[PDB]
Amino acid sequence: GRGVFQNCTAVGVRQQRFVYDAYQNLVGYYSDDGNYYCLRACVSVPVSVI
Amino acid sequence: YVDVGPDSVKSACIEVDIQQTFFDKTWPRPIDVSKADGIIYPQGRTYSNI
Repeated sequence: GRGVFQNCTAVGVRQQRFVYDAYQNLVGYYSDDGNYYCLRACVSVPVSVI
Repeated sequence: YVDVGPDSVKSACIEVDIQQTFFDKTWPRPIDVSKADGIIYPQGRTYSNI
């Protein structure tokens, strides 16, 4: 998926790297095997024309 | 197949005495959802504060 990783908290047991927010998109914290990295949705820019 | 150790050479199995009344005891421990008794974490994914 498109994920932006930023420094975050220690939330989660860490037994499973995969995490869900009750929706198909995944928080994906603990992306690194030992390090904690939380991914974010791809940046999208609104475009309009007059 | 795997054999951990040699079969026992004892001539006869040890004598066993069975008494149901002595073993029987009255103790009550009902399951509590608030205490999360006997609850298994989902193996598929970790979950956040939500």
